[PDB]
Amino acid sequence: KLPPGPFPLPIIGNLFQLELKNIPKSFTRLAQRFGPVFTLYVGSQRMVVMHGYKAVKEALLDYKDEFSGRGDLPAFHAHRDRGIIFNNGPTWKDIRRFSLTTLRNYGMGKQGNESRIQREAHFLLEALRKTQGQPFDPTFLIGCAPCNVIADILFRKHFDYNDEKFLRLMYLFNENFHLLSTPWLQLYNNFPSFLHYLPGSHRKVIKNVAEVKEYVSERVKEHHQSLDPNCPRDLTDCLLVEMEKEKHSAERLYTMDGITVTVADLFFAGTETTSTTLRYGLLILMKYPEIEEKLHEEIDRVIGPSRIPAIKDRQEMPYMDAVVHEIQRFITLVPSNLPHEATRDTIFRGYLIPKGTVVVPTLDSVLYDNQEFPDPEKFKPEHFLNENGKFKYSDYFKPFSTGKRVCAGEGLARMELFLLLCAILQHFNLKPLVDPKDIDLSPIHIGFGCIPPRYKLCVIPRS
Ligand code: HEM
Ligand SMILES: O=C(O)CCCCCCCn1ccnc1
Repeated sequence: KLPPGPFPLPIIGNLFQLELKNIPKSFTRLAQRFGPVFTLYVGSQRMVVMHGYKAVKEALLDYKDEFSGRGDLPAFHAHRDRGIIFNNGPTWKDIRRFSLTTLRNYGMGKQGNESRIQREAHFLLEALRKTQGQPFDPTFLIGCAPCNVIADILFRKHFDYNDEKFLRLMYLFNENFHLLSTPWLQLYNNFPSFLHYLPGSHRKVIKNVAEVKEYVSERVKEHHQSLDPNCPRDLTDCLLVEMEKEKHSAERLYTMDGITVTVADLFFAGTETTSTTLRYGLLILMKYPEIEEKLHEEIDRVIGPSRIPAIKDRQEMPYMDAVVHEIQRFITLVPSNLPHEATRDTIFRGYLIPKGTVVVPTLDSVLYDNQEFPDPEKFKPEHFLNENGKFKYSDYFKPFSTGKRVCAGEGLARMELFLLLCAILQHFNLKPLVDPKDIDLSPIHIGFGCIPPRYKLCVIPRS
């Protein structure tokens, strides 16, 4: 017996019960009608949506084994069943297992990411300085930092904030996230064979995915050409090393394609997600001026004017620590989560979930619990502060999801936001170009991710 659901039309299924512009909003209205677990047929496909903390958690942590599958995202067939993000493949477990070790290896003990992030701050602040308190779009300035840090681990490379290619990768990272959040792409996601060869912006999305693979494609070969196993420069090498080690083995768990993808997945997950979060925060901060002033006091007090931020200071900085969370909690960046598939026929609660069913654990439903985070719509740092002004942890804070497939880099991301935000304000004040009262923090698009509005701003030195 399948989970409860709406009746489905022939061919199109349950598409009338969905607003492509706000799929998440749609799930939520459905949750009311049918509760926490419900069945939906979108196009041909069958999916189950879990809404709410209790339900979403069970699936994620209780059927970690049962639900480790990954739904199909067509714009991304070019990466499918390869790399780590997109495989419902047998190669996923190990590639994921290994990439993590390597990702972790670089971050904790090579002095770590902190060293890496800290050095980037120097560049970031410089570029910001170069603006000289005049209005600019932060999209391609701010984002440089997340991308470079990522670049080092992956390719031990370091772009200048001005080379064309760098910006292009970025421009492409932005364009895809943007497109992936719009109505046409949502339909394409579920009616691909149908729509694929018609003109659409689905085509631009696909081209970029390719340009990005190709750029990453070459850098891998470049790595091979110069590859010294004895000393491995970066994540990409370690990947090579592993491949050669197992070459005369007949059945392969690494291919060049496989590495290029895996590297790509990390390249933009690693880049775009953080840049978007950073950009949203600056806008949020500009709306509530008083929250910024409060922050500013702690940094100066705790860290001083010059000393660069470092994580030892998080314990000592309760308002930042909270602000950093609430931004993640408030913006609900990947709301419908990233899709899961049921590995084997499974029973959830009382229901049967078939193999190949698409299981959705929806974060935005978790992060807006109106019981956990009262006035969930509102940005309040005191969501994460207790009455004594100290930080308060929440089991409900899952921007990165949880379980078997939890975002691969929950650490880099978190560390980046704090140190990076924490720097920005050490040294600058943010000035909006319009009255603060007039900002709209609502996302412009909602699909894969929730996309913030375009804005320009001025940053005013503090020296
Ligand atoms: C900006 C902060 C980020 C947020 C809020 C975020 C969010 C997420 C979410 C919700 C998932 C889905 C997990 C699931 O299906 O249950 C995911 C997966 C993933 N993330 Fe992130 N992400 C962020 C940044 C990053 C960064 C910096 C990296 C750098 C390596 C990264 C790499 C990955 C990868 C490879 C996956 C695939 C999960 C898998 O199936 O193994 N992400 N992320
Ligand atoms: O088309 C491209 O190549 C760029 C797409 C950018 C995707 C946003 C990352 C969401 N995410 C998922 C896991 N971590 C972040």
